[PDB]
Amino acid sequence: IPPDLRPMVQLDGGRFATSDLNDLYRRVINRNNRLARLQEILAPEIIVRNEKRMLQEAVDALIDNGRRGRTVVGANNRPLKSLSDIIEGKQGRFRQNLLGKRVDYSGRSVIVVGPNLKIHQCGLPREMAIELFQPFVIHRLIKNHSINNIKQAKKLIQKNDPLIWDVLEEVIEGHPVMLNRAPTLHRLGIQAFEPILVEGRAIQLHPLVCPAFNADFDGDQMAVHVPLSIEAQAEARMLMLASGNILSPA
Amino acid sequence: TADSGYLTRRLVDVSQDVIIHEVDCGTSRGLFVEAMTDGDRILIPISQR
Amino acid sequence: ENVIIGRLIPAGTGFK
Amino acid sequence: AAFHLPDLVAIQRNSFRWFLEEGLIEELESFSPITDYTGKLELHFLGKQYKLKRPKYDVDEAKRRDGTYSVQMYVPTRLINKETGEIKEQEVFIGDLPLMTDRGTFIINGAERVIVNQIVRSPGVYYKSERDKNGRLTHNASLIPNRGAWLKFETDKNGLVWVRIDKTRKLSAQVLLKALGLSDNEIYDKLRHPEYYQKTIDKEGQFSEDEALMELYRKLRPGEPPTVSGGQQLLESRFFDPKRYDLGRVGRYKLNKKLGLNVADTVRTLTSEDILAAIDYLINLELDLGGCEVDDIDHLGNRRVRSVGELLQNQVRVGLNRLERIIRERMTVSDSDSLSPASLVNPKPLVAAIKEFFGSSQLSQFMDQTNPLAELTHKRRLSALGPGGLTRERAGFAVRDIHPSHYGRICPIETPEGPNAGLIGSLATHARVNDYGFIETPFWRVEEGRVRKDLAPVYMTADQEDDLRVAPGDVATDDAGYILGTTIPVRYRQDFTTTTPERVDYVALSPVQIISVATSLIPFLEHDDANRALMGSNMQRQAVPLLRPERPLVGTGLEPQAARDSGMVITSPVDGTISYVDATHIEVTADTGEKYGYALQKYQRSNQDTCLNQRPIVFEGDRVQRGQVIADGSATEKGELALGQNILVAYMPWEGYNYEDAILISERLVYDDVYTSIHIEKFEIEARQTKLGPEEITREIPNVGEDALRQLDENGIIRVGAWVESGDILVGKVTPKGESDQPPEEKLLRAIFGEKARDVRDNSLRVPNGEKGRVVDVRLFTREQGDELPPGANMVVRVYVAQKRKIQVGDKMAGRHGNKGIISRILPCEDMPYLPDGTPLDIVLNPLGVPSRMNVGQVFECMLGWAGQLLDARFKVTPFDEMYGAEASRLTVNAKLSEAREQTGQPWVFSDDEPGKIQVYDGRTGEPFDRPVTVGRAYMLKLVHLVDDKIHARSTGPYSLVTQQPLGGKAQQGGQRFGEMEVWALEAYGAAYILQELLTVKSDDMQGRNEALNAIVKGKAIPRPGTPESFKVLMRELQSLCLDIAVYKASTEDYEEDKEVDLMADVNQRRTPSRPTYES
Amino acid sequence: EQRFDYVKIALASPERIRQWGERTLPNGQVVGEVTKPETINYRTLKPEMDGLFCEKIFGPAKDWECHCGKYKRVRHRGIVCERCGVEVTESRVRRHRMGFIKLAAPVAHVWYLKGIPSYIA
RNA sequence: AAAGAGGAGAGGUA
DNA sequence: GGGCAGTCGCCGTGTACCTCTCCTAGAGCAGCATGCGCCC
DNA sequence: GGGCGCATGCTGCTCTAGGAGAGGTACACGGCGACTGCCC
Ligand SMILES: Nc1ccn([C@@H]2O[C@H](COP(=O)(O)OP(=O)(O)OP(=O)(O)O)[C@@H](O)[C@H]2O)c(=O)n1
Ligand SMILES: [Mg+2]
Ligand SMILES: [Zn+2]
Repeated sequence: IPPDLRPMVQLDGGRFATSDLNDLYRRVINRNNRLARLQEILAPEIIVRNEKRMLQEAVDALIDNGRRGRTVVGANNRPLKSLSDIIEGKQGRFRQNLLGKRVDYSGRSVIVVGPNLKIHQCGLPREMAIELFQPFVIHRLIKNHSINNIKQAKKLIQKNDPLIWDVLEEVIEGHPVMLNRAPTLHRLGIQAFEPILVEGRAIQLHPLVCPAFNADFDGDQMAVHVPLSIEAQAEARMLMLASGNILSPA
Repeated sequence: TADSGYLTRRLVDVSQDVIIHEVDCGTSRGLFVEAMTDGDRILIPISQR
Repeated sequence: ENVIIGRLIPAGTGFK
Repeated sequence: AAFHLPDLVAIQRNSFRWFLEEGLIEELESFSPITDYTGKLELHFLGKQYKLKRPKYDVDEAKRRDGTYSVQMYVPTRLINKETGEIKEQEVFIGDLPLMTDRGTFIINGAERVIVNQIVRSPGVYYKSERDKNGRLTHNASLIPNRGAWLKFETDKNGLVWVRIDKTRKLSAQVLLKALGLSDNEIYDKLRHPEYYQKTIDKEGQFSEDEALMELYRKLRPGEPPTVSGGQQLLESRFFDPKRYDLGRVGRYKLNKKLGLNVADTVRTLTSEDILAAIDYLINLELDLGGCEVDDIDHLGNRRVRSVGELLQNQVRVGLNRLERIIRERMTVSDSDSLSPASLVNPKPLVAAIKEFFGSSQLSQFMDQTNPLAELTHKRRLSALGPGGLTRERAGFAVRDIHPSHYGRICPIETPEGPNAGLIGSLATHARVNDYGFIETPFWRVEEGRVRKDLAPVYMTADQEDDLRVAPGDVATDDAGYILGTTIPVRYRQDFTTTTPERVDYVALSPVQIISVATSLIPFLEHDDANRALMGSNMQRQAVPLLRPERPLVGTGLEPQAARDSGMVITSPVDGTISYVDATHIEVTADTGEKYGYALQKYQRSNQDTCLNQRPIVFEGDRVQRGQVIADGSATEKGELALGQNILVAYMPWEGYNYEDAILISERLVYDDVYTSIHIEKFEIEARQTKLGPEEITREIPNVGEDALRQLDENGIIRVGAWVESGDILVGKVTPKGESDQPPEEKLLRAIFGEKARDVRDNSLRVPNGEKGRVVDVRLFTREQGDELPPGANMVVRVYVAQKRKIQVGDKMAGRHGNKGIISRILPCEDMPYLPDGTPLDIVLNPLGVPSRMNVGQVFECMLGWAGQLLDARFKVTPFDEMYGAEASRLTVNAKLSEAREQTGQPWVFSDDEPGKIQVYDGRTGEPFDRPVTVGRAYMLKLVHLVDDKIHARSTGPYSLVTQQPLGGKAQQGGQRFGEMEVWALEAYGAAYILQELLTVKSDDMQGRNEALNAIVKGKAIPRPGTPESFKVLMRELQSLCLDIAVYKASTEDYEEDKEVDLMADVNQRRTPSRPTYES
Repeated sequence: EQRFDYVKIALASPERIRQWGERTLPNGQVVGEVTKPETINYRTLKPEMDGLFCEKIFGPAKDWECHCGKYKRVRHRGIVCERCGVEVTESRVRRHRMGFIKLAAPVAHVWYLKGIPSYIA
């Protein structure tokens, strides 16, 4: 396999990290070299068969550990990870890295109850919003209120000039956002809202959408996602907006 | 709670490719629908079904 | 299968 | 007289005391004679002497510098020869042993650690019966030792006795009986039904000693050539060698009790009489004697408790076994003289074993130190997992249930609410453990119907009380004498029955003998649900110590002992006066004339970044008594536990701010410093020595402004007393590094010319984002100062930062009855409802949640607290108070309220039509509400779940090495996972572009990320995606398994065959950096 | 339109396995066979010459810099240094290139020998 | 220009 | 020949999030700084 | 007494290996397919 898929890693100060594929490859190479050297000098044919058997066992352990006989054990009495253990189960490649992923432009926070809201509205804290909408704010700072280049805009954002809040108040106007709760049992567990900036560190939720999410205000948390392209924004507005979900699909 | 999750995963896997692709098939076959009763008491009326 | 390879799913707005 | 509840931390102290007194001495005497292979030169250990050395650091110093609190062990030795004389003797250092703090914990690497107790099976013999799918009742017997191999006996459907040794196939019992050296005459003398064994003898044949040994070798070791001496060796090494088999005192005692033998207590190996008696018992049980019973393995009389000393003995054993082999090998290999005993000992394995046990074990745990209650609770836990216990995956379902033998010994309420529910328990309040490992509980004896409450209560075990009629603790007596009534509920043979008040034998001491410490602090608990009691007990251990704590108006009577038995309250030991008081020192002078001095802790740090503080209570010249409290801790009032505060509460809905368990509070709770807490954090830095050159702690930081170095001093360390925000520099460290990333012409020209300058890098220590506070302590450790620094390091710096926190929107509050909520609004005091007195309220709670959760004890508590505040009385009530009447709690509350109304002279405080309700006005308009509402005083707490440690956001950060997907975790700028259920939801909605953009551009399309970012910045369209990296990784992994998998392109026309496509190739001539960047 | 239409899986012959991890150089020699259980040097953190992390088989470990530190810069578009055999390009190639090992004796694949159906049997 | 690599235990919250 | 019936081994067992610790292996061989004996 | 030479404990470089149990054993529970016994 290519060497960048089995990295060595240079932590430990003076030592090195442990990878399991390298050990199996090294054992295979060692057995092969020993068998070749023994075969070269015409050894008695009762010692060669031993080396052949150990080579077969080493290759078997490299392919699938524990399928036939004993399992190879590392430092502690813990079996090593073979090639077949990478694609097999719930923690394998298929069910962990291909059918689900981690994403950029996402947030998470506690929820409180906001009355006096509209059914299509939500309340977003400013600390989260200034981070989730950075490129749009940079673009609007460059285009209007001509600054210069990207570095000056980043310095302005980091220094927390009062102008960035005036820019952000109109960057987010008309841009939908997606809200999700952890156990998603049906398609009503993700919904699109229109955000307004609030002061605090908690998200405000309309009381009329709680039963669909199955959420109460005693410790729950929610996740926030931001669409990027125009097609995604149109789909979010016309298919998932929270004011158009009146009846139950079931 | 693991049993229900296993059941719903199996259900999702068995029928993940059923998508509306056709407008009409021209079929005269069908199914018979009536109310759901227990003796002389109606548990589910025929108007709801 | 289009999810694994990263294509438009054949349902919804990606129907055609 | 009376009864005094004993110490609650006796288990750990007793275990460690027993270890020190007997365990080490007994363990060192089991291997003392060490011989070489052939001749003389025996080595001896005089284990009875075993001197100890005083520790070099105290507890505080050990915790300051991240050390260990331990002593050193020295044991005298002696080497004799007996062939040429010349005995030699000196002292050998065998290692260092961690010491136990007087609170009952350990200090390992500057951290507090606890050792939990284990519940295991008891050694002995157990019998069982089972039925087949066609009937055919069958019997089995199993013998289990303390350490070694098990023994098994079975009966067949025909009437034959089989033996199963360890994990081997079935064996006739005749070969095992004959191999032991027993004739048929002595076999027939020990069996009460000899005609039953005749079938086995006939159908399996007869054996001699040598034939039996050969058969034993044949079946135990297949393939090897049989030999008489070999089989004898297997038998002796299996069941009789006192180095691989051990019964134990408990095992021998249980065997003698069950089989009715009288073997001496010093024999801890299997004998022939034991096997014969076991077979006899099996045969008698089969033939339905009527005096033989099967055993229950869930019974608490068949289970044992293991504590710290017993667990340490085994590690000592393993280490000594590992050291003995080295000693023998060195003794034989060398062929010189002057072989000193001190030169023959290598104390590496023993030290390694002790360190591994105390640092990386399952039963050694990071202690919970949020408040004194949590620390006390952690020390009294019982666990069924660990080495020699069970496993989470392999645990059945009978182990998670409640057994009738648990009553009075294990609490049936306190238990975890996760995957390991029912596997971890808590010791009951009155329970204690005897010297064999079984749990006892006390009772009072009755004579003819009178409870003898002055006759030294009797402690009994689970199996001792199975044949007696035992009454609960709520039975009411006339004058603490005769039992009233005519039908008393009792427990007989693990069954609830009823009997006349003359056949009763014993009575429990207290009605609250069945629950634990945490559950015993909830008043009016008999009017609540059990699940809410569990939740309240769980949530009482998550409270934060406050600036000025307050003890509850309505208590239960157990707070002073709980506060005292945890080790922060200082009490006067004599009857004298007070001579000197100061914020850090107290002196007591007795009547005789001697003096006692105490020093107090001041703003220290706990395991969970909480605060530990002590303050005086007394004044100068005051007259004190014995046992009086003179100082108290952070979470205690004058001798009592105090976790929350007493506040005014009304039960009514507001304008939607109480919708679903949300809480509305007033602004007085903020500017009066109620629910304000102190937190302390620690930051560390080190100066290593790289191969390129040592790093330096200095002030000259390249490429930084002067405003970033105002608070540093000389060396470059922050000053004590400074205020720091995010991005401030605490310790300035510079690394001399020769990176090679520039053209070499300028570097070589400068090196040749000279003009040495800064070729260093800056990686100094800065405070993280979202933190601020005061610097209160700076500690510096270096060489040339008698300091034990880590190898490869030259300097260590530690900084402590303190912060004060107030309540705010998004914080969690709770009570003792299972009611929890989140604060959603803070109101000015002129907008809250107010009383006829004119006093505004403090908190408003929704009544809708009281009947749904079925916890109505809070109403009792509030209505009693109202009267308590109006009277200055501070009542205390014991649970299960209806044994004195029918409506005891209601009548008590009503009487107290009426008395308060009469005493204060205000007629509006109590009403006769609505006993618990008062009229309330609106602070916005001045109009009264339609109906009176419920008003009282509630005891509330603030939990450790604060919104300041929960808000997180990300735009772009680090990625993983293999899959090239965003990292996960708050502590490293991680992204949120989009699982497959969310993919199902997005597919069901029909939004395909959102899903496609989520899957490729935002996660792992290494080229599309930068294109999207720069298109957004420039205001253009986002180009179409490509192929994610994970698919290519999967293809390479599949090809590594010798599978030919590839992607193909269909042939449009002609006969031409389909062409393979190269996925791992570049299509566009544009750059692909590791992370998105802003170009130009 | 689309780059590919379908995926196919089949058994692998030794010729295909050799073809996966073999590349030639403008010298006349062929590289791709691993013959040493060595990864990196302990003194200087650089890979060995014929082990599991070799730069001749898998690619350079630094962008536009060969192993012997004698060719650098980007103006070269795929030339090979004639002192160590390392091609001068980006390190991303370490995510695709494969190797192979030649065995002294034949061995049996365990997937085709131990299975619910046994295909060899 | 740089910057975190994985793994294993123990304990919690929806 | 023709099985029934019994036994053995492999597969599977909900979702998101937070904090603390310990570990990348272990033994042989040679370099080195220290302690102690020796001759003037 | 003092400088120098040798023995020796301490510790870091190295390499190599890597096998085979020692015993950490006895330790969940249901469904389905592939061998083997002892008889009709
Ligand atoms: N093992 C668990 C435990 C909890 N949950 C989630 O957390 C919720 C628990 O809500 P909680 O507030 O603990 O209890 P409720 O049933 O809502 O009752 P109440 O709030 O009245 O106490 C479940 O419904 C579910 O959404 C879950 O998914 N899996
Ligand atoms: Mg809830
Ligand atoms: Zn080169």
